[PDB]
Formats: sequence, C-alpha cells, structure tokens
Amino acid sequence: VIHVTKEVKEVATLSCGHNVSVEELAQTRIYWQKEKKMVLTMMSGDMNIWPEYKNRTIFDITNNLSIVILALRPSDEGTYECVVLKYEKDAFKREHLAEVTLSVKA
Amino acid sequence: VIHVTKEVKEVATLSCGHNVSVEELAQTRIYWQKEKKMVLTMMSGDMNIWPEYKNRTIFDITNNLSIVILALRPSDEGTYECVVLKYEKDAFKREHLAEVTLSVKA
Amino acid sequence: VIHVTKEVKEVATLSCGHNVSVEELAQTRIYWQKEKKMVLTMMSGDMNIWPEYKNRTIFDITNNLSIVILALRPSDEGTYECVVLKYEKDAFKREHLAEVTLSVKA
Amino acid sequence: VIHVTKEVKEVATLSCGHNVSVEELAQTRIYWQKEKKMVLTMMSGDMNIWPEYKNRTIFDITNNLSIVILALRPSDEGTYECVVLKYEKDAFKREHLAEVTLSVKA
Amino acid sequence: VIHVTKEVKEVATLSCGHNVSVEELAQTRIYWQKEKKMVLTMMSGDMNIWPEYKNRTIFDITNNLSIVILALRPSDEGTYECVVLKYEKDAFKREHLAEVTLSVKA
Amino acid sequence: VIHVTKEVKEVATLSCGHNVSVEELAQTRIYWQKEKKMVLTMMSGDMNIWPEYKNRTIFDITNNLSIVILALRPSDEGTYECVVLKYEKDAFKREHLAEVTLSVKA
Amino acid sequence: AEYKNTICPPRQDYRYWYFAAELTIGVNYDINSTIMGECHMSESYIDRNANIVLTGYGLEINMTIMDTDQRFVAAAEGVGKDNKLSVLLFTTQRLDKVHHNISVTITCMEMNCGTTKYDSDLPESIHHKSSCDITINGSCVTCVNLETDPTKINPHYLHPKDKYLYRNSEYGMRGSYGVTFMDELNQCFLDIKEVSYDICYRE
Amino acid sequence: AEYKNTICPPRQDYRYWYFAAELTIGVNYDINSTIMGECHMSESYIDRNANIVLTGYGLEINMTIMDTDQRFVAAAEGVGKDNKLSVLLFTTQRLDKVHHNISVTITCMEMNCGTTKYDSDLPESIHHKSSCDITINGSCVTCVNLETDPTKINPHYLHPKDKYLYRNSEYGMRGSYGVTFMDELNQCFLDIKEVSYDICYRE
Amino acid sequence: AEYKNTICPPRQDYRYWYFAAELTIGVNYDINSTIMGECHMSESYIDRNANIVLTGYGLEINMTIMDTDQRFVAAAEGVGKDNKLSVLLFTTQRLDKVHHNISVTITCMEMNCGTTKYDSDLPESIHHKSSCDITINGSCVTCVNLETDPTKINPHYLHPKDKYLYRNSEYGMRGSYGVTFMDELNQCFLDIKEVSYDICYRE
Amino acid sequence: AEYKNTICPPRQDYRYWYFAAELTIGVNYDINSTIMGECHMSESYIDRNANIVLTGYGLEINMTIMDTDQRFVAAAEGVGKDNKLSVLLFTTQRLDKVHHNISVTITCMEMNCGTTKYDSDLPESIHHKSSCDITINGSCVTCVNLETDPTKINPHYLHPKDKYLYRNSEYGMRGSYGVTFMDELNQCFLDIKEVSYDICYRE
Amino acid sequence: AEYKNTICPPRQDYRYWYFAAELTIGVNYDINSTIMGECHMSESYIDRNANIVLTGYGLEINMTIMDTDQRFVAAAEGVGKDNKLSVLLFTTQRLDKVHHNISVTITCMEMNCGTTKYDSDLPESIHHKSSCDITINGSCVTCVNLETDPTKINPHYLHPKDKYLYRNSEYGMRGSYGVTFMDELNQCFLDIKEVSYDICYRE
Amino acid sequence: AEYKNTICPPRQDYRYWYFAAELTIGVNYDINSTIMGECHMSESYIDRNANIVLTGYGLEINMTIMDTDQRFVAAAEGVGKDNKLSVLLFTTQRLDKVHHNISVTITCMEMNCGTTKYDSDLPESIHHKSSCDITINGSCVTCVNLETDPTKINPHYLHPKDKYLYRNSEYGMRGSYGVTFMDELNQCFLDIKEVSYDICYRE
Repeated sequence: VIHVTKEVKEVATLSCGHNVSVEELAQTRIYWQKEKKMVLTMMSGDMNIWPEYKNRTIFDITNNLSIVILALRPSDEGTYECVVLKYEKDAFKREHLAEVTLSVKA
Repeated sequence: VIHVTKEVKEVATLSCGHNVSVEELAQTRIYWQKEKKMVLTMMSGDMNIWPEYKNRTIFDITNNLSIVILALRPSDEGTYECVVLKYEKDAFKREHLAEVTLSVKA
Repeated sequence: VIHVTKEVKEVATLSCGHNVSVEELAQTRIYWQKEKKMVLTMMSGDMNIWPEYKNRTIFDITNNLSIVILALRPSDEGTYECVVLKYEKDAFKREHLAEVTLSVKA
Repeated sequence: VIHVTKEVKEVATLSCGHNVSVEELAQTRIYWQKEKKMVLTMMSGDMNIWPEYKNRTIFDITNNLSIVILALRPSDEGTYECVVLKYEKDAFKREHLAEVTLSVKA
Repeated sequence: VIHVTKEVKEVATLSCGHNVSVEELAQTRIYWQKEKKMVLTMMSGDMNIWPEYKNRTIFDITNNLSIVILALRPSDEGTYECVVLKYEKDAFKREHLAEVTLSVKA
Repeated sequence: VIHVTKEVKEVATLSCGHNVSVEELAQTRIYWQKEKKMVLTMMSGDMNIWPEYKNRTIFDITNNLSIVILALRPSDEGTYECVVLKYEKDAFKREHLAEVTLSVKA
Repeated sequence: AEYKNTICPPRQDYRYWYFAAELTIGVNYDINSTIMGECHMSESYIDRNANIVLTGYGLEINMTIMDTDQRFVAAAEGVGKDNKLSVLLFTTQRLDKVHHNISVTITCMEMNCGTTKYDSDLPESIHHKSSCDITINGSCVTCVNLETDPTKINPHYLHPKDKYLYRNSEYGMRGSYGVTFMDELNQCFLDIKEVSYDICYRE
Repeated sequence: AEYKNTICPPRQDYRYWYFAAELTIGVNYDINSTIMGECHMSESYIDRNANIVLTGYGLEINMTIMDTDQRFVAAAEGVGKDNKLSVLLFTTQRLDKVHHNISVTITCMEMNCGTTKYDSDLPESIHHKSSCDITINGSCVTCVNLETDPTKINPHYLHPKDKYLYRNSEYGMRGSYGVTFMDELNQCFLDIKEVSYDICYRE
Repeated sequence: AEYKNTICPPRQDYRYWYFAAELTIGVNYDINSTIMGECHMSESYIDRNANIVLTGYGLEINMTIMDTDQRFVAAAEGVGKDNKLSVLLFTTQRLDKVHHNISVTITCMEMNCGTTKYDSDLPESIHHKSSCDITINGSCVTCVNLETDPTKINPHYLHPKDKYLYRNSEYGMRGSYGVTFMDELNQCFLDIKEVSYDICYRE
Repeated sequence: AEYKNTICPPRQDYRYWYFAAELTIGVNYDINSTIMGECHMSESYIDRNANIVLTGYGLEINMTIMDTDQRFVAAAEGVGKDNKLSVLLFTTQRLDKVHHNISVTITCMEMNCGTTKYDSDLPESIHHKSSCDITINGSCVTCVNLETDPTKINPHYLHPKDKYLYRNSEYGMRGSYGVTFMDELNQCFLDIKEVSYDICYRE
Repeated sequence: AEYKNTICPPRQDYRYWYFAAELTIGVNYDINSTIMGECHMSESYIDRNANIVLTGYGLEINMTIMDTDQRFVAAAEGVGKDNKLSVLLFTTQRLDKVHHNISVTITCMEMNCGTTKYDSDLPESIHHKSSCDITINGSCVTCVNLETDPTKINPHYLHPKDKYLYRNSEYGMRGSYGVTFMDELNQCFLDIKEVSYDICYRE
Repeated sequence: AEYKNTICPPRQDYRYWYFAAELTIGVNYDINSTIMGECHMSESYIDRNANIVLTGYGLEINMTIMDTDQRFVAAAEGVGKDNKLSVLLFTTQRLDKVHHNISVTITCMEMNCGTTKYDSDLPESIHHKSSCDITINGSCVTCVNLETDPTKINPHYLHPKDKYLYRNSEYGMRGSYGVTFMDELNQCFLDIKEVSYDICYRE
C-alpha cells in the first residue's frame, strides 16, 4: 500500500512489507527513513530512534517490520522508505527496499 | 465544373463530382471545406455543419455528394474542395479530391 | 561601290549588289537598314517603309535590289546595309550582306 | 630512544647507539650535529667542539659514542643526528646514521 | 692613335684607321659620330654633313677615311668613332669600328 | 727569461733566445715589437729603429739577437716579442717566436 | 532522323529546377526544428525510372517515378508544427504531359522501428489515371500526403540565388495521394510559408 | 507477416536517449572533481545482450543487460563528495515492460588493484523479479548502488542541447541493487544536482 | 633553304592575341548575367585544323577552322539582353589573307536537349569564297551569327592588362554567317559595349 | 582463490605518485641552473625489478630496486648551489613494508669521463637491513647521497596540479646511503626549497 | 708540378660576377616594359665551351663562348624604347687575355616565327682577331649588337646587394659585333641608365 | 682494472667548449663583412685523429689534429679589415699536456682557384716540439697564422648563452705557426674585439 491517508491525531501504521524471522535478526539491519532523514534503525538488535520521533514510534518487528506512530501531526506528511540489509559473508547486501507515502488531512 | 457563378440570393449547387453508394457510406468519410475552413462533415453517417453554414447548407448525398446553399451571400466567394475517404483495412485512404469555385455577382 | 557621294537635292541610288529573280521573291526577305535603324523591308512580297523614309524611297527590285532616294538631305549621311535571307527548309539563311556608305557635300 | 626529555639544569645523555672500536677510530670520522648546525667532530682522533657547546659537552667514545651535556638549557631543544663514516679505500662511506630528539620541561 | 691633341686653330686630322677601295664604296656606308651625335655620313656615295660641321669638315676617302677639320674650336673636344658597314647579301654588317679622341689646349 | 726587472736608468738586455749565424742572415728577417708597436727590424742586413727607440737601442746580433736599451725609462714597461723568419723557397716562414716582459721599479 | 526531345545528360550541379512534388509526413516522435546538414540524398536515373533516397530526422524515404523522362536534381526538407516533415522535390523539366505511377517507401530509422506495417496502393484522387504504391516500415508514421505537380504551392520560399525555378500552372497535371492512420481527419497539411527549409546534400 | 517492433539499427550519433540506469560507486582513494575527457566508453549489442564498458577515474566498469531489446547510446560520469562516482547510462527506447538481469564488473585500474575480491548475486530489492551478478576486482570499492529505470532521479541536469531525453514514470519498472563493504550504512547516495557530469567519449 | 613563315610553337600562356571571330547565339531559356568561371575551353591544333570547344551557360560550342596557320589562344563569354550569349575568340596572328572554311556545332546540355535538329551549310554573305557547316543539336537555339575577322567590333572592352590585342582593318577580310529559326528578323545582334565578358578557362 | 593485492597495470600517464626516494649527486664541473626539457627518463618493470634511467646535466643515472611491487612513474631534477644535482623519484604505492636492495650506476657523459672509478656496496645506515650497490664511471662525482622513503623531505614543492602526491610518515621505513670522495664532510645536502625542479620527460 | 690557375667548381649561387658581354636585340613586335620573372636561363660548361640559353619576351637566345676558362654565372634582361631588348651577361673571372670566338643563335618564339632567315659570320670590328657566328630563325629581329668586355658600359645599374661586380678597363680587350636588317643605320643603341633590368632565373 | 680518463662520447649538442686554436687567413679577393649562415662545418674523430672541414667565404679549410684525445665541437668565423678571415675552433677538454702535430689544407673555391701552390712544414715557433703540415691549393692566400692553445686571445666575444667556455692559461701549451707569401711582414694579426663572429652550422 504505497499511499495511506489517516485523519489527524489518529494512529499511523506504516508497513515495510517484508517479514524477517527473529532468528535471522542477528544478521539483519533495518532502517526506516523519510526523505534522507533517519527515522529508525535496528542495527543487529540495537534499536535507535531519533529525537523527532523518539516519543511516538513503536517498532513492531513481527508485523512486517511495521512502525506505529501515535498522535499523527501535520508535519509528518512525506515519503517513508524501509531498507533491510542481510549480512552476507564479508558484505552487507540489501535484500528489500520498500516505499510508503503518508498523507495528512487537515 | 471548376467555375460556377450565381446571382445573389439564388441557390448555389456545388457538386462534389463523385457518387458513393448508400451501402458503402458506413465505411466512408466525406468532407467539404473552403480554404482550410471546414464547411461540412459526414463521418460514418454522423453529419456535422459548422455555425457559419448550419442554417443554409443542405447535403444531397444521392446527387453526387452535392451541397445546396440557399440565400447566397457576398461573403461566400471562395474555393471549395470535396474529399472522400474509404476505410481500407486499418487505414483511411483518400479516394477522391475535387475543387469547385463559386463566384458572386454584386 | 562602298563610297558614294552626291550633291544635295539630287537623286541617290544605293545598290544592294545582289540580284534576286522575281520568281524566288516568295521565299526571300530583303532588309535595308542604316546603323541599326530600319529603312525598308520586303517580307515575302509585303513591303514596308518607315516614316522617316516613306515619302522619298523607291525600291527597285529588278535593278539589283536598289533604292532610289529623291531630295537627299544632310541628315541622311551614314552607312547602309542590305541583307537578303533565303527561306531554306525550316530556317531563314542569310545569302548576301552588303555595305554602302553615303556622303553629303554641303 | 628517539625521544628523551630531561628537566632543566640536569645532565643530558644523548646516545649515538653505535659502538666503534678504539682500534678502528683511526679510520673513522664521527659527527654530532643539530639541524644542519655542527655540534661535535672527531676527525681521525682530532676532536672539535663549536663555541656554543665547547664548555658543556663531554664526548664519551666508549659508551656508544654518546654526548653528555651539563647544565641543559631551554635553547638546546631540537633534533640531534650522529653520523659515522668509515674510510673505505679511497672513499668515506657512511656506516651509521642516528636521530635523537631532546625535550626540555620549563 | 687613340689620343690626338692639337693647338687651337690648327688642322685636326682624325683618322678612321680603315681603307675602303673606291670600287667597293658602292656597297659601303661610312659614319663618323661624336658621342651619339652624328658628324658625317657617306651613305652609298651620297655624302652628308650636319650643320655644326658643314663648313669645317673635309672627308678624305683615300687617306684611310680621314676627316680634316679646319679652325679647331674649344667645343670640339670629345671622342670620335668611325664605323664602316659592308652590304652583305640582304644585310648590313659592321666591318670596322674605330675610336679616336681629340683634345684641345687652351 | 719571461720576466726581467731592472732598476731605472740601468741597461735593459732583452734576449730573443735564438741564435742565427751571420751566413744565414742574408735569408733571415728579424723583428722586435712591443704590443703591436714596432721597435726594431733587421731586414736582409738593413737595420731600422723607430723614433721612440732610435737613440737608445743597440742590436747585438751575435748575442742571441739581443737588444740593449740604455737609460731605461718608466714608459718602457711592457711585453716585447722577438720573431725570426727564414725565407723558404717562395715564402717567409716564422722559425722562432719569443716573448720577454720588462718591469721598471720606481 | 526525325527530331525528338531527349533527357539532358547528368551533371554535378543543376541550375534549372522543376517543382516535381511535395511530400508531407507526420510522425509520432518529437522533431523540434530544421537542422542544417540533417538531410542527405542520393539519386539514380536507371532505365526510364528516376529514384531518390532521402535520409533525415529519423526517416528514410525512397521515391521512384516509373517510365519518366525526368530526373531528380534536388530536394529540400523542413519541419513544421505537430511533428510534420515537409519534403520538396525538384527534377528536370517535364517533357511529356502524362501522369506517372509513383512508388514511395518510408522506413523508420531512429524511433519506433519495425517490419513492414503498411503496404497498399493509393489512387490519384483528382483524376484517377495513375497510382502510388505506398509502403511504411515501422510504427512512426501517422499521415502521408503527396502532391505531384503542385500548382498552389509556391516553391520559391528561400529560393536559392544561383538557381532557376519552374512550377506547373495547369490543374490537369495536379496529382494528390494520401493516407491517414489515425481516427482524426488527415490533417497532414502544413503551410509552406510557416516552415524553414534546408537543401539536402548529395552524397 | 504480422507486424512486430524491432530494435533500431546502429548509428554514429544517437539523438533519442532513454535513462536506462544510474550507477553509484564509492572508492577509498581521492577523486577531486569532474575532468573533461576523462571517461571513455565502448558499447556492443551482441545476441540480445547489451554491454557497456566505461574507463575513467581509475575504474573500469563492465555492465551487461541480458536478453533485451535495448542498446546503449551514451554515458556520463561525475564526482561528488566523499569520493563518490556517479554514472548515468542512456540506451534506446524501452520496448517491453520486463525486468532484465544485470551483470556488473568493477575493476580497479589505478589504486588498490588486486584479484577478485567480491563475486555475488544481488536481488532486485523492490520487486525481486531479477538479479545483478556483481564482481569487484580490487580493494577500492566500499559501496555500490545501481538504480534501473529510475523515476525520482532527474536525468536532465545539463541535458545536452542537441538530444531528446526520456525517463520512466512508473514505480513498477523501478529496480534497486546495492552492497556496502563498510560497517556503516550504505550511504552511497549522492544528490544528482550536487554533482557535475561530463559525457563519456565513444572510441 | 628558302625562307618561309611558320606557326608559333605551343605555349602554356599566350600574350599576343588576334581577334579572330565573334560568335553570337540566342537561346529560348533564361540566362541572367555573366558568371565568373562559368566558361571552360579546350583547344587543339591538329593537321592544319584548329579546334576550340567551349562549355558554358548550358551550351557546348565546337568550332573548327580548316587548313589554317592560326591557333586558338583565348576565348571570352558574356550574356546580353533577350537571352543572348556572345563569344569572342582570339587566335594567333593571321599569316595568309585567305578565307577559311568554318565548322560550328552547337549542342544543348541543360535545357531543351535532343538529337540533331539542324544541319546545313551557310555561305559567306559578303564575298562568297568560303562556307560554314552549321549543326544544332537540340531545340534551344533561335538565332546564330558568326563574324570572322570583325572590323567594326571593338575587342578591347575590358582588355586584359598583360596582353596585346590586334584586329583586322580590311573590309575584304570580313566574313559573315547567320541563320535565324524564328519568323522575326535575325536580330541576333547585341552591342558589345552593353555586355559584360569573362575569360574562359583553359583545361 | 584467496584475495591478494597486486601491482597496477602500465599506463601512459600516472596521476597517483608515491615519493620513493631522493638522490643527491655533487659534480666537479659547472652546472648553472635548471633547464626545462634537460632531463629524460626511461622506465622498465621486468621481473620484480624496477629500473629508472635518467639522462641530463651531463650525467646518466641507472637506478634499480630489486624484488619490489612498485613501479617508477615519474622523476624530477633540479640544480642547487655548489654544483649539486637533486633528483626526486616517484613510484606507485608501497604495498609491503620491507626494505629493498638498491643498485645505482652513475656515469659521466659530458665532462671528466672515464672507465669504472668506483664500485662498492653501501649499508643502509639507519637500520642496516639492506644495501645499495654503487658504481661510478668517471671522475666527476664528488659525493652521493640516497634517501629512500624520505619523511622530512617535502615532495610538494611545485607539486603538479593534475596529480596526487603521497609520502611516508614512518621513521622505521627510512633508508639512508652515502659516500663522499672528498676529504671534507659529506655535505651533499641541499635544501629542497632552495632548488628549482623540472619534470623529466618519458621517452 | 708547376702551378697553373684553373676554373672554379660549379656552385648553386655565385657572388663574384665579371661583366662578360652586352647583347642588344631589336624586334618588330611590341614589348612594353620589364616584367619580373619573365626571363629564364640555363647554363652549361662542357669541354672548354660555355653556353647560356635565355628565354624571355618572346625570344630564345643561345650564346656560346668557345675554348674559354670562363663560366656563365648570371644574366639580366630589360626593355627600352623602340622595342629594344638589352641582355647583360655575367661570367666568372677572366684568366687569359685572348679574344674568343662567339656563336649566337636567336629564335623567335611568340611573333613572326619561321625557318632560318639569317646565318653568317660577323668580324670583330675593333681588332679583327675573332668572329661571331650569327643565326636568326624568324622574321622579327631588325638589329643585333654584341659588345664583349665592355668598358664604357656600367654594369652596376641596380647592382645586386649580395654580389661583387668586376668589369674590363682596357680598350684592347673590347670587342664589337653587329648587323642591321633595316635600311636605316644600326641604331641598336640604348642607354643602360634608361633601361630597367631584372635578373633571369636559373632553372 | 686501473682507472684512466677517456674521451667523452659523441653528442648532437656540446655545451662545454675548450678554445683549441685560432686560425687567421688573409686573402687577395674582397670579403666585406660577416654573413649569418655563411659558414658550414663537418667533424670526424677517427682513430685518435680529429678532423674539421669548414666551408665559407670562398674558402675550404681542412684541419686535422693527429693522435689526440680531443674532438672538435664547434667553430666560428668572422671577417676583419683588409680581407682577413678569422676562425675560432672549439674542442672538448684537454686531457693530456702534450703538443700535437697539425695538418692544415686551404683550398680556394670562389676566386683564384688552381692546383697545389704551396706545400710545406711549419715548425712550432715557441717551443719547437711539433709541426704543422700546410698545403695551399690556389693563388688566393697571402698570409696564414695558427695559434694553438691561445692564452691572450679572449674567446668569449659574444659567448653563446647556453654554453660554457674554457681556455688555456699556461704559456707552455701555447703554439704558433705562420707563413706569409708577400714581401711585407706577416701582418696576419687582427684584433678579436674588432671582428663580428658567427657560429658555423654543423651538417
């Protein structure tokens, strides 16, 4: 679902569209970003959320690496991309790239 | 008849010089125009006359695709060309082109 | 005789130097001119004299296509050329060109 | 020991790091210098110390061609190089180059 | 004798240096000149003397084509050249060229 | 002796360094000169001395073609060159060249 | 030994041109403006057949007049609005007053190339005494219109200074052929005075 | 005798360019700025395989598209910050909407040369309908990212004046591949507007 | 061993010119004005026959003087009003005072070409002691006039600076030939002073 | 199939330079100032031996590094006071940290020529882990000094604009050799900043 | 083994000229002024015979000095009034004081050509110790005059700047030959200072 | 295996010149001033013999130094008053301090040529340890003077900017030879500072 539009103040569920088994998360790096601005990182099980999203961003690993944003704000409109890297022998290989756009009605 | 001259207010009978069977008119397109300005179209049985000629233009299909203009006016002087196109398989092919000039004495 | 000089008011006889039988005059054209200005033409038996010489020019055909000018005038001094053309098949071919000069003593 | 730091007024022992037998000193030349400024020469047994160091420079030949400087001064900071040349047949060949740096705390 | 000097008013005998038999003088032309200015000519027996020398020049043919000038004048100083031309078949050929200089003492 | 120094007013004996027998002097030319200025010549037995040296110059032929100068003067300092030439068949050949310098102490 | 007029011999340069035909081709890919040196041409008068081959603007045009006393001498190309290409053809003079059959082959060379997409015969609209064998190779041509011996068209435009131009003045020698491959009317017309023409370079 | 579209014939100069892909490579040796005449290019359309070989800035890039109706027509190179090399590739028009497998071989030629250091197969991240066989010879490449049929990228930049440019507008035809050899995230991105590009020279 | 005059040896460039003839030709197609370099000439003196071949302005002129001691050295061409071409011919000096027979072949090459349209013999009008064999190949010539040893005509016009010009002064050496193919009088005359001439180039 | 670094392929022009050594030679004949184009260089990498031959200022210098992964890429020459010639040598990058044996042959070519005057082996003064085989042919050399992997020396001077320069920064890789043939101390040193250098020309 | 003077070897350029003779020829056709580059010259010293061949102003002059130690080195030509051509001849230095026989052949090449019109032997007028074999082919020459070892004539005129000139100063070495073919006196004279000369070109 | 000095190898350009000798030749024909490019030279070092051949100003000079370690490298020529030619010779350096035998052959090539007029041996005036074999072919030389290892003469004059000049400073190495063929004294001297010298061109 490339395009998702939610009314203000509601819960925005942005889906990465890919599922990574909990066993393999040791060799996987997951990044959610918004127009070259980092939103969330999950480097080898070490999670990291930037200040602008630290309070209102729940990362659901099991539900297709989705992100739940509570209290959607008019400044959250934009394009989000989810990138997953699998640690092949000696290298990091991108195994999935997704793009989801969020629109705000106000 | 390249040249036809009719006294004002009379009936101007401009002949196309070509006869098309009513059966084949389904596959035929007929256009009467006057110096790059359209006068009449008969696209696949759908007739169309422009505003400057809508009131005073009768299209006689049987009589050699002729046009009868009632109440000839001094602004009608010019060159008229009649073109007939037959819908060959996948293409429209021009099968006739006639030129008739109308002169007004006033 | 290239050079001929006659006392004023006398009769001047300019000879073409060529003789053409009356029988052949049908297929012949004779011109007398004076420095690119026509004086006399005899096209196929049709004679013609220009206004400046119409009154005082007699064209003797038999006497070697001669011209007799009565009442010679001081303005008549110049060079006269007589040209004869025979109508060969499909073309006119020059068969004699002569040049005679007239001088006036006054 | 590239770097040696001694408190002011103490004894500075700068070691050349090379041992030359007294027997071979006849055919040897030893130079101690400091940034292209000569400090000590021992040409074929003839010693020489420049005025800036004449009073306070003892040359210990046996102890690795070392130099002992008494009453170290803040102007003595710099890099010292010790070069030894052996008189091969017809030429002087460099057989050892060392670099020792002295630092002063004040 | 290239150079001849005679006291003024005396007799100046300038010799051509060549002898031409009277028999051959019919075919001979003899010229005496002085610096591109003609002095005497004997063309085929017809003699000729220029005005500046007509009164005081005697042409002795027998005595080596000599010229006798009586009453020598100070303006007569100059170089004289004698030339003899023999009339070869269809051409004139210079058979002798002589040069004699006259000086005047005054 | 390239360099000879004599106290003023004494006798300066400048030697040529070459000996020529009196028998051969007939075929010999001897020149003494001083910096491109001639001093003495002995051409075929005819002697010649220039004015600056005529009174105070004696040419000793037997004593190595030497020159004796009496009353040496401070203006005589310079370089004197002696050259001897032998008259080979058709040419004069330089058989000796000597240079002697005279210094004056004053 | 009876005099008859004959075609003139070949030459490197032709100074006497006869306006033989006007060819208009509309395409579905973008051509912006006339370019100097874009069009090249080759000519061949073999048998009594006169052939011209033009290359330019991503199109190759091979036109042939059959059993003719004419010879192609020059060609010019210009670009009009809506991606229309106008080709002016100049031959030697017209000795005989007879309509000749035409053969035109248009091939795409830069955009929308393909195998033979159209191949048919076009009647001469005005008089119906000759025909034009038309063959389109590709899917790039939308309309084609050919006017042989055009009277109305004025071929002087920027008439070359060193040349002489002659044009037909008789309605009986006009010939018109045309095919449109789009549901709309032919609309292959483009005013001559609104185009910028450049002469093709013989090679 | 049924019409089918076919690839265009080869040409000396191509005027119609399709933005085939964008390739980004990061190196561990200094490259300062774009240089005119630095990049040289060679192209070959053999079988249904299109091969482009680029030499420049101390790298050789050999890219091959397998079983395609496209032919490479041009390439451009530019240097960004952090020693990043951006390569733009232009082919003929896309005929079919099918993802083609890619093969990319990067070889170091001026710094940090060596034997094959990497050889693997990269999935197509967005759709997973193709793959890229990647081979790196040397120890100079730190990251590689390839974007086939880019939509977001704007290939006009200093668009050549004499050419026509076309780009993909569909998200379904996009393709992304990438590998990073450094512990940090890929960070092989470099904005197109911040780079200065120069056209590679055919030879 | 008896002396006799002889023709001069061939030269690359000639300086002494004798005005040998003036040829005037009228055509039925358009010639506008003189063009520098439009005329080329070839010369050949074989046996005692002197031949000049001139190419220019859509015409080829092949002229021959039979059993002569002369040799063509130069030619000039100019265009007058009413589509008249004037040709001036310069030979070596005239050794003997005898009228020579002439042969003129005019052939069309650019307009109204054809097979032999005319072939006849033209008397010498003034004296009738020679003739000119005239042959016209085409349908372009309307009138032809030839003046051999012209007296009245002035061949200095723009006389070349490096040359010397000589002309006849005797009415007894004049010769005139002419044929007109149009019902109107010959009127092939054109004043020399009203024409602009250019020298033909040997090749 | 285990990855290993390898030397780079030969090139016509090198951009990345490593300051490999600094050779200083003193002569007993007059050299006044640096002359543009006075130095020529030849390079050869055969086996694992790298050889540079320099001709200039009346000297020939044949230098060889044994069993190395480097390759000479450039050389520059300059003249200092007291008739001193300074030579800067630039190779490819240093793959391994091991001291290599050197071979230097200095030959006179314009003044004081002769047969082999000196031939010996010089220790590496700082570390004594290698040697330099020195051969002097002539009687012109007074002192010789070689500095391999110089740290203090600054090879930027008038650094060429189109290149990148790299230099060693470790005292453990420094190497020093020297011989003086004059009773005075070596004094073959000459400040780099007081010299004017010109690049030698490959040929 | 007794020394004897000998002629000098041939050279490309001669700097020392001796005024050998002055040749004056009058023609019956117009020559206007001196022209640069008009005269060409050839020289040959075979046996003890010296030959000069000059081509210019419509004449060919072939002069030969028999049994001499001199070689022709230069020639100059100029045009005076009344159609007079003056030719100055320069040889190497004179070794022996003996009069040499001369052979002069004049041939007309542009006007009034013909077979041998004159062939005779002209005595040496002043001293009658030699002769000149004169031949004239044509009917163009009116007078001929040759002066050998001229004293009065001044050969400096515009003396070439890079050369040295020498002339005879003795009356005993002078020689004069001449023939006039016109009833008037010889009058072949033309003052040297009233003529403009140009040097003939060796080829 | 004992070191010995050897002559330097050949070169296209010699930058180190040694003032070997000064040759002065007086002639009886006119030489006005120095001319650039007038003198040409050839050199050959065969066996231990060094030969120079100079051509200029109407003279050929062939000089040979026998059994020497020197090679001629340059020569200059200048003209002084009274028709004196001065030749400066420059060799390589002087390895041995021994007087060598000389052989000089002067040949006249432009004035007063002849067979061998003089052939003799000239002692060395100053020291009498060598000799000069002199041969004059012609009757143009009046005096000859040769100064080998000249001390007084200053060879810098207009010393060439790119060369180094060395000269002898010892009286013991001086050598003087001379012959005069005129009754007056030798007077072959001409001050060096009053002459204008130009360098001969090797060929």
